[PDB]
Amino acid sequence: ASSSSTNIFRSFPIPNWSIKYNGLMRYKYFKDKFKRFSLQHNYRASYTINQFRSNFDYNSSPKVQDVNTNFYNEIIMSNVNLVEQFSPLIRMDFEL
Amino acid sequence: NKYDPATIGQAGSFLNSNIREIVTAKSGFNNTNVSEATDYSVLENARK
Amino acid sequence: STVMIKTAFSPSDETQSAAFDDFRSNRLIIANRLAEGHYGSGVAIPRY
Amino acid sequence: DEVKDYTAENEKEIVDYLAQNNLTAQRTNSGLYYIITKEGSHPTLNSNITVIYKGYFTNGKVFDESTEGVSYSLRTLIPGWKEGIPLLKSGGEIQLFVPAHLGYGSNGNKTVPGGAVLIFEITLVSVN
Repeated sequence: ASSSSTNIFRSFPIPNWSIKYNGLMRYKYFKDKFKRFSLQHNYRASYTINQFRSNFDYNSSPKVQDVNTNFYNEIIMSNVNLVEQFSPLIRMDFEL
Repeated sequence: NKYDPATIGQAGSFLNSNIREIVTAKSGFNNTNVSEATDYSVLENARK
Repeated sequence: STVMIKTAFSPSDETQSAAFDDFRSNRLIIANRLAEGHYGSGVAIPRY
Repeated sequence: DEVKDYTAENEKEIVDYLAQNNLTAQRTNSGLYYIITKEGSHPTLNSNITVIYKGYFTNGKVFDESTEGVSYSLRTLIPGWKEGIPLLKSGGEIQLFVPAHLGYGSNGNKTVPGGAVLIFEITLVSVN
Protein backbone atom coordinates (compact mmCIF):
# COMPACT_ATOMS: atom_id res chain seq x y z
CA ALA A 1 0.00 0.00 0.00
CA SER A 2 2.97 2.38 0.31
CA SER A 3 3.41 2.46 -3.48
CA SER A 4 0.26 0.86 -4.91
CA SER A 5 -1.98 2.93 -7.16
CA THR A 6 -4.61 5.13 -5.50
CA ASN A 7 -6.51 5.60 -8.78
CA ILE A 8 -9.99 4.20 -9.35
CA PHE A 9 -9.27 2.94 -12.88
CA ARG A 10 -6.41 0.95 -14.39
CA SER A 11 -4.68 1.42 -17.74
CA PHE A 12 -2.74 -1.80 -18.37
CA PRO A 13 -4.57 -5.12 -17.99
CA ILE A 14 -2.62 -7.87 -16.24
CA PRO A 15 -2.59 -11.05 -18.37
CA ASN A 16 -4.55 -14.12 -17.33
CA TRP A 17 -3.28 -17.49 -18.44
CA SER A 18 -4.07 -21.02 -19.59
CA ILE A 19 -1.35 -23.68 -19.45
CA LYS A 20 -1.39 -27.15 -21.01
CA TYR A 21 1.42 -29.67 -20.50
CA ASN A 22 1.57 -32.97 -22.38
CA GLY A 23 5.25 -33.19 -21.47
CA LEU A 24 5.34 -36.27 -19.25
CA MET A 25 4.48 -38.64 -22.14
CA ARG A 26 8.13 -38.87 -23.24
CA TYR A 27 10.24 -39.14 -20.06
CA LYS A 28 9.55 -42.68 -18.80
CA TYR A 29 5.75 -43.07 -19.02
CA PHE A 30 5.90 -45.39 -22.05
CA LYS A 31 6.54 -48.39 -19.77
CA ASP A 32 4.58 -46.97 -16.82
CA LYS A 33 1.34 -48.12 -18.54
CA PHE A 34 0.49 -44.48 -19.37
CA LYS A 35 -0.87 -44.24 -22.91
CA ARG A 36 -1.98 -40.63 -22.26
CA PHE A 37 -1.17 -37.90 -19.74
CA SER A 38 -1.78 -34.15 -19.61
CA LEU A 39 -1.88 -31.33 -17.06
CA GLN A 40 -4.07 -28.24 -17.38
CA HIS A 41 -4.17 -25.01 -15.37
CA ASN A 42 -6.26 -21.88 -15.82
CA TYR A 43 -6.32 -18.49 -14.12
CA ARG A 44 -8.70 -15.62 -14.93
CA ALA A 45 -9.22 -12.58 -12.70
CA SER A 46 -11.16 -9.37 -13.28
CA TYR A 47 -11.66 -6.05 -11.48
CA THR A 48 -15.03 -4.46 -12.25
CA ILE A 49 -16.82 -1.23 -11.40
CA ASN A 50 -20.40 -1.90 -12.44
CA GLN A 51 -21.43 1.76 -12.24
CA PHE A 52 -19.35 4.84 -11.46
CA ARG A 53 -20.58 8.40 -11.85
CA SER A 54 -19.60 12.01 -11.36
CA ASN A 55 -20.47 13.73 -8.09
CA PHE A 56 -22.42 16.98 -7.97
CA ASP A 57 -21.15 17.51 -4.42
CA TYR A 58 -17.64 17.70 -5.92
CA ASN A 59 -17.90 21.32 -7.05
CA SER A 60 -16.22 24.71 -6.61
CA SER A 61 -18.12 25.63 -3.44
CA PRO A 62 -16.26 26.07 -0.13
CA LYS A 63 -18.10 22.99 1.19
CA VAL A 64 -15.58 20.15 0.93
CA GLN A 65 -16.53 17.62 3.64
CA ASP A 66 -19.65 15.45 3.82
CA VAL A 67 -21.68 14.31 6.84
CA ASN A 68 -18.92 11.78 7.64
CA THR A 69 -16.23 14.52 7.61
CA ASN A 70 -14.78 12.90 4.47
CA PHE A 71 -13.62 14.93 1.49
CA TYR A 72 -15.94 14.69 -1.49
CA ASN A 73 -14.80 12.36 -4.27
CA GLU A 74 -14.94 13.39 -7.92
CA ILE A 75 -16.00 9.90 -9.04
CA ILE A 76 -18.32 7.82 -6.84
CA MET A 77 -19.39 4.19 -7.15
CA SER A 78 -21.47 1.86 -5.00
CA ASN A 79 -19.62 -1.45 -5.46
CA VAL A 80 -16.31 -2.87 -6.64
CA ASN A 81 -15.92 -6.51 -7.69
CA LEU A 82 -12.78 -8.66 -7.70
CA VAL A 83 -13.51 -12.02 -9.33
CA GLU A 84 -10.93 -14.80 -9.57
CA GLN A 85 -11.36 -18.21 -11.19
CA PHE A 86 -9.07 -21.23 -11.37
CA SER A 87 -11.10 -23.16 -13.96
CA PRO A 88 -9.47 -25.56 -13.42
CA LEU A 89 -6.90 -24.97 -10.68
CA ILE A 90 -5.39 -28.25 -11.84
CA ARG A 91 -6.61 -30.93 -14.26
CA MET A 92 -4.83 -34.28 -14.55
CA ASP A 93 -6.22 -36.35 -17.44
CA PHE A 94 -4.50 -39.65 -18.17
CA GLU A 95 -5.26 -43.20 -19.26
CA LEU A 96 -3.45 -46.43 -18.46
CA ASN B 1 -38.60 21.97 5.38
CA LYS B 2 -37.22 21.18 8.83
CA TYR B 3 -36.82 17.46 8.03
CA ASP B 4 -33.62 18.28 6.12
CA PRO B 5 -31.15 15.46 6.91
CA ALA B 6 -28.27 17.90 6.38
CA THR B 7 -29.49 20.07 9.28
CA ILE B 8 -30.39 17.28 11.72
CA GLY B 9 -30.38 18.80 15.21
CA GLN B 10 -28.55 22.03 14.42
CA ALA B 11 -30.58 24.89 15.92
CA GLY B 12 -34.21 24.64 14.86
CA SER B 13 -34.42 21.27 13.16
CA PHE B 14 -37.35 18.95 13.78
CA LEU B 15 -35.00 15.95 14.11
CA ASN B 16 -32.31 14.86 16.58
CA SER B 17 -29.40 12.49 16.07
CA ASN B 18 -31.67 9.79 17.53
CA ILE B 19 -33.35 9.73 14.11
CA ARG B 20 -30.26 7.88 12.87
CA GLU B 21 -30.87 4.82 15.08
CA ILE B 22 -33.66 2.29 14.67
CA VAL B 23 -34.03 1.81 18.43
CA THR B 24 -34.42 5.54 19.14
CA ALA B 25 -36.13 6.46 15.86
CA LYS B 26 -39.35 7.72 17.47
CA SER B 27 -37.46 9.92 19.94
CA GLY B 28 -35.58 11.40 16.97
CA PHE B 29 -38.49 13.78 16.31
CA ASN B 30 -38.71 17.15 18.07
CA ASN B 31 -42.49 17.32 17.55
CA THR B 32 -45.21 15.59 19.55
CA ASN B 33 -47.80 13.97 17.25
CA VAL B 34 -45.55 11.66 15.25
CA SER B 35 -46.67 8.10 14.48
CA GLU B 36 -44.51 5.06 13.71
CA ALA B 37 -46.33 4.40 10.42
CA THR B 38 -47.83 7.77 9.38
CA ASP B 39 -44.99 10.29 9.59
CA TYR B 40 -42.24 7.72 9.06
CA SER B 41 -41.43 4.06 8.49
CA VAL B 42 -38.33 2.05 9.41
CA LEU B 43 -36.55 -0.92 7.84
CA GLU B 44 -33.50 -2.68 9.26
CA ASN B 45 -31.99 -4.45 6.21
CA ALA B 46 -33.68 -2.70 3.30
CA ARG B 47 -32.48 -3.89 -0.10
CA LYS B 48 -31.64 -1.44 -2.87
CA SER C 1 -8.24 -8.18 -16.32
CA THR C 2 -6.05 -8.36 -13.22
CA VAL C 3 -4.02 -10.85 -11.19
CA MET C 4 -4.51 -11.57 -7.49
CA ILE C 5 -3.00 -15.05 -7.21
CA LYS C 6 -0.72 -13.77 -4.42
CA THR C 7 -3.64 -13.91 -1.95
CA ALA C 8 -5.45 -16.82 -3.63
CA PHE C 9 -4.15 -19.54 -1.30
CA SER C 10 -4.16 -17.60 1.96
CA PRO C 11 -6.72 -19.14 4.35
CA SER C 12 -9.89 -17.06 4.56
CA ASP C 13 -12.82 -18.10 6.75
CA GLU C 14 -15.10 -16.66 9.42
CA THR C 15 -12.23 -16.72 11.95
CA GLN C 16 -9.14 -15.63 9.98
CA SER C 17 -8.19 -13.78 6.81
CA ALA C 18 -4.69 -12.42 6.21
CA ALA C 19 -5.86 -10.45 3.17
CA PHE C 20 -8.63 -8.84 5.23
CA ASP C 21 -6.11 -7.93 7.94
CA ASP C 22 -4.04 -6.30 5.20
CA PHE C 23 -7.20 -4.49 4.08
CA ARG C 24 -7.67 -3.17 7.62
CA SER C 25 -4.04 -2.08 7.98
CA ASN C 26 -3.77 -0.49 4.51
CA ARG C 27 -6.41 2.14 5.32
CA LEU C 28 -4.07 4.33 7.39
CA ILE C 29 -1.26 4.03 4.82
CA ILE C 30 -3.58 5.06 1.98
CA ALA C 31 -5.09 7.87 4.06
CA ASN C 32 -1.62 9.20 4.90
CA ARG C 33 -0.58 9.11 1.24
CA LEU C 34 -3.77 10.95 0.25
CA ALA C 35 -3.17 13.51 3.01
CA GLU C 36 0.33 14.17 1.68
CA GLY C 37 -1.27 14.57 -1.74
CA HIS C 38 -3.79 17.06 -0.32
CA TYR C 39 -1.69 18.80 2.35
CA GLY C 40 1.63 18.97 0.54
CA SER C 41 4.13 18.45 3.39
CA GLY C 42 4.48 22.17 4.12
CA VAL C 43 2.30 21.87 7.23
CA ALA C 44 1.63 19.20 9.81
CA ILE C 45 -1.19 16.98 8.56
CA PRO C 46 -4.26 17.64 10.75
CA ARG C 47 -5.62 14.56 12.51
CA TYR C 48 -8.76 13.76 14.47
CA ASP D 1 5.28 10.52 -4.60
CA GLU D 2 4.12 13.91 -5.91
CA VAL D 3 4.11 15.85 -2.65
CA LYS D 4 4.36 19.57 -3.40
CA ASP D 5 4.96 22.37 -0.89
CA TYR D 6 3.30 25.71 -1.69
CA THR D 7 3.45 27.46 1.69
CA ALA D 8 6.36 29.79 0.91
CA GLU D 9 5.09 30.56 -2.60
CA ASN D 10 1.56 31.15 -1.33
CA GLU D 11 2.79 33.48 1.43
CA LYS D 12 4.94 35.41 -1.05
CA GLU D 13 2.03 35.72 -3.49
CA ILE D 14 -0.32 36.93 -0.74
CA VAL D 15 2.22 39.49 0.47
CA ASP D 16 2.79 40.70 -3.09
CA TYR D 17 -0.96 41.06 -3.62
CA LEU D 18 -1.30 42.97 -0.35
CA ALA D 19 1.53 45.23 -1.55
CA GLN D 20 0.16 45.91 -5.04
CA ASN D 21 -3.26 46.74 -3.57
CA ASN D 22 -2.94 49.07 -0.58
CA LEU D 23 -4.38 46.60 1.93
CA THR D 24 -3.33 45.78 5.49
CA ALA D 25 -4.21 42.26 6.64
CA GLN D 26 -3.79 40.42 9.92
CA ARG D 27 -2.06 37.04 9.75
CA THR D 28 -2.93 33.92 11.73
CA ASN D 29 -0.54 31.18 12.83
CA SER D 30 -1.81 28.92 10.02
CA GLY D 31 -0.78 31.35 7.27
CA LEU D 32 -4.20 32.88 6.58
CA TYR D 33 -4.51 36.62 5.95
CA TYR D 34 -7.81 38.35 6.71
CA ILE D 35 -9.18 41.89 6.60
CA ILE D 36 -12.28 42.53 8.73
CA THR D 37 -14.04 45.37 6.92
CA LYS D 38 -16.98 45.44 9.36
CA GLU D 39 -18.50 43.42 12.19
CA GLY D 40 -21.93 42.89 13.71
CA SER D 41 -23.69 42.44 17.04
CA HIS D 42 -19.57 34.69 16.88
CA PRO D 43 -20.30 31.46 14.99
CA THR D 44 -18.80 28.30 16.44
CA LEU D 45 -17.69 25.05 14.82
CA ASN D 46 -21.19 23.58 15.31
CA SER D 47 -23.06 26.50 13.78
CA ASN D 48 -25.02 27.11 10.58
CA ILE D 49 -24.24 30.36 8.75
CA THR D 50 -25.65 32.25 5.77
CA VAL D 51 -23.17 33.94 3.44
CA ILE D 52 -23.16 36.10 0.29
CA TYR D 53 -19.48 35.43 -0.42
CA LYS D 54 -17.55 35.75 -3.67
CA GLY D 55 -14.31 33.85 -4.27
CA TYR D 56 -11.76 34.73 -6.93
CA PHE D 57 -8.07 34.30 -7.74
CA THR D 58 -5.16 36.72 -7.43
CA ASN D 59 -5.80 37.82 -11.04
CA GLY D 60 -9.40 38.78 -10.19
CA LYS D 61 -11.05 35.89 -12.04
CA VAL D 62 -14.05 34.67 -10.04
CA PHE D 63 -14.16 30.91 -9.45
CA ASP D 64 -17.13 30.80 -7.05
CA GLU D 65 -19.96 33.13 -6.12
CA SER D 66 -23.25 33.36 -4.26
CA THR D 67 -25.06 36.66 -4.81
CA GLU D 68 -27.93 35.25 -2.72
CA GLY D 69 -27.53 33.94 0.81
CA VAL D 70 -26.39 30.32 1.03
CA SER D 71 -26.38 28.24 4.22
CA TYR D 72 -23.41 26.17 5.38
CA SER D 73 -22.56 24.17 8.50
CA LEU D 74 -19.06 25.74 8.89
CA ARG D 75 -17.67 22.29 9.71
CA THR D 76 -17.91 21.13 6.08
CA LEU D 77 -16.03 24.14 4.68
CA ILE D 78 -12.35 24.67 3.88
CA PRO D 79 -10.05 25.41 6.85
CA GLY D 80 -9.61 29.03 5.76
CA TRP D 81 -13.33 29.62 6.23
CA LYS D 82 -13.24 27.52 9.41
CA GLU D 83 -10.82 30.02 10.97
CA GLY D 84 -12.09 33.18 9.25
CA ILE D 85 -15.86 33.03 9.76
CA PRO D 86 -15.77 32.87 13.61
CA LEU D 87 -13.79 36.15 13.58
CA LEU D 88 -16.94 38.27 13.14
CA LYS D 89 -20.69 38.28 13.79
CA SER D 90 -23.91 38.62 11.79
CA GLY D 91 -23.66 41.49 9.33
CA GLY D 92 -19.87 41.42 9.31
CA GLU D 93 -17.72 41.54 6.18
CA ILE D 94 -14.38 39.78 5.77
CA GLN D 95 -11.75 39.36 3.06
CA LEU D 96 -9.82 36.09 3.29
CA PHE D 97 -6.50 35.45 1.54
CA VAL D 98 -6.48 31.67 1.92
CA PRO D 99 -3.33 29.81 0.81
CA ALA D 100 -3.48 26.38 -0.80
CA HIS D 101 -2.99 24.22 2.31
CA LEU D 102 -6.00 25.97 3.87
CA GLY D 103 -7.89 26.05 0.56
CA TYR D 104 -8.16 23.18 -1.92
CA GLY D 105 -4.71 21.73 -1.29
CA SER D 106 -1.83 20.83 -3.57
CA ASN D 107 -4.07 18.91 -5.99
CA GLY D 108 -6.96 21.39 -6.19
CA ASN D 109 -10.06 20.51 -8.18
CA LYS D 110 -11.70 21.53 -11.45
CA THR D 111 -11.52 25.30 -12.14
CA VAL D 112 -9.14 25.64 -9.18
CA PRO D 113 -5.53 24.58 -9.85
CA GLY D 114 -3.30 22.99 -7.25
CA GLY D 115 -1.32 25.37 -5.07
CA ALA D 116 -3.63 28.34 -5.71
CA VAL D 117 -4.27 31.34 -3.47
CA LEU D 118 -7.97 32.16 -3.04
CA ILE D 119 -9.45 35.55 -2.13
CA PHE D 120 -12.89 35.47 -0.53
CA GLU D 121 -15.21 38.42 0.11
CA ILE D 122 -17.67 37.03 2.66
CA THR D 123 -20.73 38.73 4.14
CA LEU D 124 -22.12 36.90 7.19
CA VAL D 125 -25.86 37.54 7.26
CA SER D 126 -26.86 34.95 9.87
CA VAL D 127 -25.25 32.77 12.53
CA ASN D 128 -28.20 30.39 12.80
